[PDB]
Amino acid sequence: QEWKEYAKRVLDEWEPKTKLGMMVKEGQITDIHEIFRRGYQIKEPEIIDVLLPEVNARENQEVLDIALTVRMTDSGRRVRFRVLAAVGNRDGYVGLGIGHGKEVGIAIRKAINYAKLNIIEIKRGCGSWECRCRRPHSVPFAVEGKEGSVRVRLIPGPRGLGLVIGDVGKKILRLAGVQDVWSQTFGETRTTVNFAKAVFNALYNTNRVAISPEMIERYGIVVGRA
RNA sequence: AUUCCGGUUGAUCCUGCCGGAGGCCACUGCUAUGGGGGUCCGACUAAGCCAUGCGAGUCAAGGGGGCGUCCCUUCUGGGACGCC
Ligand SMILES: [Zn+2]
Repeated sequence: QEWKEYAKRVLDEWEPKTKLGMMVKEGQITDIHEIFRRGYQIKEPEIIDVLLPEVNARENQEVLDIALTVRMTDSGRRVRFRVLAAVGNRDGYVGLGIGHGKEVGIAIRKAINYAKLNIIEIKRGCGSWECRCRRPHSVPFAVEGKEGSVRVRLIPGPRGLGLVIGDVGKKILRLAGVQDVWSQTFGETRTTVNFAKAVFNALYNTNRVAISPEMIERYGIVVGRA
C-alpha cells in the first residue's frame, strides 16, 4: 500500500488553503467521487494526491506532446516549451493538462500539476452489437467530442479488440481505463493538443447522455471506480 | 485495427494536395536446403511467319479377292485361321 502511505504523508504534511482542501483535511470528504457534480473548484493538487494517490505512478503519468514555441524580440528569439500531458488511474478517472516553461522539466511539472487539477470522471460499459456483455471494458454508448477543427466519435467495441484510434487517443483511453473502442475522426488529427482535447471532451461528454435505469443493467454501466 | 504520421510560418490554427505505412498482379537486381497440394507458365507487343515429328480412326460376325500354314479328296475341288 505504497500509494496509501503516500496519501497519508500528503495528508499530514499539508496545510489546506481552500474550502475543498479544508473538507479533505478534516475528513468531511473521504472518497474521490465526492468532489464532483457539486460545483466545487479544485485548486490544490494535494486533494487529488490524497483522494486518488495512484495518479503519481510513473505508469499512470503520460507525456503526450512537447512543442518548442518561439517569440520574436529585438535581441532575437525567445524559446518556450509547451508540454501536453495526461494523468489518472487506469480505472474511471483521467485528467489532461498543458504546462508552459522555460525548460522542459519545468513545463512537464506544470503540465502534470494542471492535469491533476483538471481530472474528471467518466462512465464505462459495453454497448457493442457484437459483444452485448456487461463489463466496463469500453464506452457504454457512442459519444462525440471536438476541439478546434478535430471531431472525434468513439463507438463501443467488442471485448478483446484493441483501441482502434490514434496514439494520443490510445494513451488517453488507457489512462482512463477504456480497453476496447472504435474511432472515427475528422479534421487535422496531426494537431496533438486539439486531438487530445477532443478525445478528452468525448470522454467527458459520455456523462451528458440521458439514460434509463434499465440501461445501466443492460450495458453494465460503471461510473467512476469499478 | 472502423488508426495515422512528415511537409507552407520567426512561432500558431485551418483548407488543400504530395509523400510515408498495408494487400494483390506483371517485369526485374542479389541469393537459394528440401518435401507435398493446385484450376500456374508466348494473354499484354505480332489473330505475325513456320523446317521437322505427331495430334481420327475403327469394323474380317456386310462383300469379293491376294499371300501363308494345315486337313485332305487326290489333275478336278472342298473346309478351315493368320496377314494384306
Ligand atoms: Zn463487452
